[PDB]
Amino acid sequence: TLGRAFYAVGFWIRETGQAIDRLGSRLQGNYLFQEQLSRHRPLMNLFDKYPSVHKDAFVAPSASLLGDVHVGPASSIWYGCVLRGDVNGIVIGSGTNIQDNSLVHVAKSNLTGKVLPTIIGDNVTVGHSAVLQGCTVEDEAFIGMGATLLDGVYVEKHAMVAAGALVRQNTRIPYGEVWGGNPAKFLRKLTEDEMAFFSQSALNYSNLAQAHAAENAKELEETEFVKVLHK
Amino acid sequence: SATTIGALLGLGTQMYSNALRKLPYMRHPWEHVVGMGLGAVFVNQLLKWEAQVEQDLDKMLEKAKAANERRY
Amino acid sequence: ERVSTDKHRNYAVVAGTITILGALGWYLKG
Amino acid sequence: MFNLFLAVYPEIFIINATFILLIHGVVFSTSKKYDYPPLVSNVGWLGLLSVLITLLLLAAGAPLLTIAHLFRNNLFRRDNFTYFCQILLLLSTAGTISMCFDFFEQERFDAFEFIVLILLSTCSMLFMISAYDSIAMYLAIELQSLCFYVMAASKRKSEFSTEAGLKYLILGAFSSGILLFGCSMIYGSTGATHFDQLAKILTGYEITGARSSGIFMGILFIAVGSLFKITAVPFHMWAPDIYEGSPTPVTAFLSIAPKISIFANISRVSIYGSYGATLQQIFCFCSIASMILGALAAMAQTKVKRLLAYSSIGHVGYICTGFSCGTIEGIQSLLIGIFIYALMTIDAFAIVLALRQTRVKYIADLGALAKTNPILAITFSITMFSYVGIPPLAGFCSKFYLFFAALGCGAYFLAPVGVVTSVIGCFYYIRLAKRMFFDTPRTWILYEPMDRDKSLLLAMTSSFITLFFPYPSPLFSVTHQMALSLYL
Amino acid sequence: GTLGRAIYSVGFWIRETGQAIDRLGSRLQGGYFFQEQLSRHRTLMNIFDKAPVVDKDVFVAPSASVIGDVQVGRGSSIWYGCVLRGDVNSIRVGSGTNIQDNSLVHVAKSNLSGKVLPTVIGDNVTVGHSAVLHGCTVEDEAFVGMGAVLLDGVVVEKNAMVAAGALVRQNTRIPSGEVWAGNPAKFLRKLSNEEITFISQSAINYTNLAQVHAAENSKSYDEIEFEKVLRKKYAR
Ligand SMILES: [Zn+2]
Repeated sequence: TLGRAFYAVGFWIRETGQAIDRLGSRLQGNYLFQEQLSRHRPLMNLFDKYPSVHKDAFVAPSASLLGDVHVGPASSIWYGCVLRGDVNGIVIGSGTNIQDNSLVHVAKSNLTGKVLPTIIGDNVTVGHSAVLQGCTVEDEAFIGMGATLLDGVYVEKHAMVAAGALVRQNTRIPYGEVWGGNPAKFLRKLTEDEMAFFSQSALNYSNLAQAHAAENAKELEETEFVKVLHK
Repeated sequence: SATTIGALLGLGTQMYSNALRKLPYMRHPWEHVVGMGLGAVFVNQLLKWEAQVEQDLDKMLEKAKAANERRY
Repeated sequence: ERVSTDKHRNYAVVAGTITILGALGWYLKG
Repeated sequence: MFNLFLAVYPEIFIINATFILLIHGVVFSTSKKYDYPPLVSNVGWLGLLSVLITLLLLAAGAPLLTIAHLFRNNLFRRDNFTYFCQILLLLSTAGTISMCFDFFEQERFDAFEFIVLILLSTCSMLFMISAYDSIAMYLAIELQSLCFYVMAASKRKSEFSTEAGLKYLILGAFSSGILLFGCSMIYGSTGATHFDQLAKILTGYEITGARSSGIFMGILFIAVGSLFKITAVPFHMWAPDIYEGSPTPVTAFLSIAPKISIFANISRVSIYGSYGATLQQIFCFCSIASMILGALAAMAQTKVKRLLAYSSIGHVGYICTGFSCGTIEGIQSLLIGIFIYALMTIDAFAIVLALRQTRVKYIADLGALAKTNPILAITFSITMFSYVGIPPLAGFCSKFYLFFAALGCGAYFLAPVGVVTSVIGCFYYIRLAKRMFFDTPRTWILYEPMDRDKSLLLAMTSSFITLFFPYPSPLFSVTHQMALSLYL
Repeated sequence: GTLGRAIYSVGFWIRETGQAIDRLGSRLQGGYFFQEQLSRHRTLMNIFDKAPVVDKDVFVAPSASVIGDVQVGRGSSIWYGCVLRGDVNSIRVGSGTNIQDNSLVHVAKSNLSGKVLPTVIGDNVTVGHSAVLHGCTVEDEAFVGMGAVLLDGVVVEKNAMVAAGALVRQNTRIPSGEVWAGNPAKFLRKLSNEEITFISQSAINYTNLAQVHAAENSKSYDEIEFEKVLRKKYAR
């Protein structure tokens, strides 16, 4: 824990730094160091559990991924996600969509080592308003919006879970299955064109994410800043 | 060793005063050094003053010896 | 735009730095 | 100034600071230029600064504070005893002001006059300690008691304020009336009122004579009077009532500051103008009465203030038991007990003041302080167990040396009653503390928590209480110096 | 004065010392701490060319991303954490509506195989917290709220409501005046007339509340500090 000791003394030192800086500002007669503004670092660590997003993987600036969360290329984290990796890590592969209004959560500390990880293996769509708490979703997966995947669930290999539906603990959805309702019960089978459509939607959102990020890197529009400082 | 006991005392008292009000232990990590300094100087001066007052008390007792010597 | 424009605070700051310098000198004369 | 007034520099400075603060407060409290600022906080911080300056002057100047030997002996004499007593008093006043800063703003009552009296009564008590004449003593006591009369009835829109203040006023004025008649009779039968003259006229030769029946009435009345001002457990009327009614800073200052002063004055008189058994017997009774009353009343109370009142009565009792005999070891342990009690009570009032608003008047509101604020609960348990008794703390060590001295001084009777009231107190308190993880009916999660200065003062004293026994040499030494130079 | 100039220089010096101490602390740390950045978040943005067209009298909480071609009319509000993402197809919301905080609107299938799907929200529509709207046409004065979700070419109509868990799916023509619920959606009541007046009054007073929140949330630093000091001194 020598690392944690270094971290703690780093906090002490930097805190003294902030305090002496503020003394300097009060001396200089400038109280600008009170302009309350939300920190909201889109990527955040706890001690050494920093996230790791691959380059060329769009993460919306309004997202919130903190804790041990790792995500690979061609991925998209669309506005309004909560990717938590505090206790057990989150791993997310290539070519994946975690749409706006979604959290990939990890159960708050249960007594034993019952805190399962969460794996989201590439070519997976996870639509809007999706809560995935401790699950194993695999390649060619569709999680259609309004979705709840409680701890202990395994969906795999071109499998779809419809909409507005929750899957209880310890449930498995293998190839060619759709489940729905409260609780999630099996409805029917899939179609090969629907599976190719899964893949095409994955690719289309990869391109959408490229566009959105290239637009989000557009130099911050100083004009509005000087406007808001004017009045 | 006196100054070390004083410094540890000051640091402990400062952590205490930071723990009573529920804010974390090392809230102002630049007060703790002032606490250590004050504790050190306090304990050192306390030892000095105890030595001095023992000397004065022994002188007073020696003078009280004469007040009872004439008594016999 | 290279000065502090609050008279009372500046008097107080003069007093504070005078205080610290005086304490340092006093200690130096321990 | 003129090299004589070098003997009263602390009093001159504290009076001048009181005046300048009074004028400042009144003008800038009624000046329309600013909004209409109520200057309680600013006047208070300037008052704390002035008190610390007084402490500095007095402490660093004592060996020349004794400079006006006879010209001042007309009224007062300053020795090592008065030196250390005055230091402890100024420390206590600084402590209580710092503790009571946050109460002013919270309770929201605006009268800077509250902090121009604390200083004025402080100067009064500084006169009372170094007081070497019956009438100078009485005048200092009256100045102090008038300051407290003003201080009691602060908030008028409240209910208990006026009744508590009126009770305290009538009680104090009656006590002082009795004391006056006592000094009057001593004057009439003796023909002197300066402690040297009283000593020289009625030492050793207390043998009964024709008109010797007068002196005794005077000293008896003086005993009753000074007793009323030590809460005098046969005469303890309304003491818990006024403790409950008056606000917390006022009752704290009333508990800590006047008691040490009047104890020093009682010691200065009982060394000089006593009888073979008069004063010792009029105190030997009140001591056992006090211990018994503290026990059998604090055992059953349902208001966290009256419990403090009866525990204060009990500890004043233990101190008075220490008073019983008149040997050097005894008075040494006496002064040690006084000091430990001062610390413990500023501590307890710090706590009960940091637990004030949401708990206007309750004792059941120990709503899981073990759970909602554990360090504070541990501190309260430490302070209380010290107040009563337990393996090494400050209060236990003080009581133990008290009973050591009592046994070794020739009184085999105060110990049984003292130890049994101690053990009933210990059973009760250690039942209360272990009642803090059974269950919790009420819960009062508090906006209160101890801004900075109450916390610092608490932390300091609480670290002192437990850590006293690892090195209690200097206290014994300075107490020995003091008691030895009280008369010899 | 010259004293002011001197202490200004001294303050600048010690401020530089503070910055140096802070860098030293981060370097004693390192690798782990993601030091803070500016906001870098857009309350309004375009995609290819479609800029958003937002009424002047609207409320838009600065934690609501409107992207694409969103046409938002008068007397409406886009509350906190909202996401109006119409980057692919058109979004037009009526005048006098309200998207109560933390909701989402998206569209998918722009001009594929001839059939297209726009998305329109009528006037005085009050969509609530966590409402997901995925390519729908909600006619004016319709109530949807508290976690509902509409999946596809659904069309709600003329005072209908879906309440608290309604997962409505795959081109449902909601009847003109009903209530629906269920997962999936079925109707269970008849939507009394005083309740119709309830939804109207809801739209109205919620526009009022939105105007209050706008007047508050659109302040500058000096004005905010003034408001705060005034509030403290008054509560004193
Ligand atoms: Zn979508």
